[PDB]
Amino acid sequence: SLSTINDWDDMDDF
Amino acid sequence: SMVGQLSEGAIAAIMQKGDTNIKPILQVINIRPITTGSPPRYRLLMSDGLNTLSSFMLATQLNPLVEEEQLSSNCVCQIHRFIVNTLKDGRRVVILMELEVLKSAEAVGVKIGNPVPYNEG
Repeated sequence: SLSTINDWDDMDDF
Repeated sequence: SMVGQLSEGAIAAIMQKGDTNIKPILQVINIRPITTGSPPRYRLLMSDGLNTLSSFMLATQLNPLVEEEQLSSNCVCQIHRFIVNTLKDGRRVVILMELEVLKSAEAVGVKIGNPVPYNEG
């Protein structure tokens, strides 16, 4: 999915 | 033909070669806000006339182009700066940082040609 902003960036995601 | 206005092949080049030096001319097919919950973020379905690809996000600095309806579905634009990032699972995303609207949506009026979804796996 790319439908939420978190989907676009894994390394900022904890 | 109308597709003579678009950079045929640029989508595969963006996703496969990743050379950020090209300045491809692409058509916006659709624009959708991304769930944010804050500054809104916009996802774009783009076409080079051969392929469509929905893995484009506008840099937030370009949000006024969408919100003031200067960048809208069917318009033709030239990408002047973009970056490609690769996610943990291998998917690639494109952030559009600078672009120029060459022809407004109203002046183009329709999806150009018959582009098919890009095969990324």
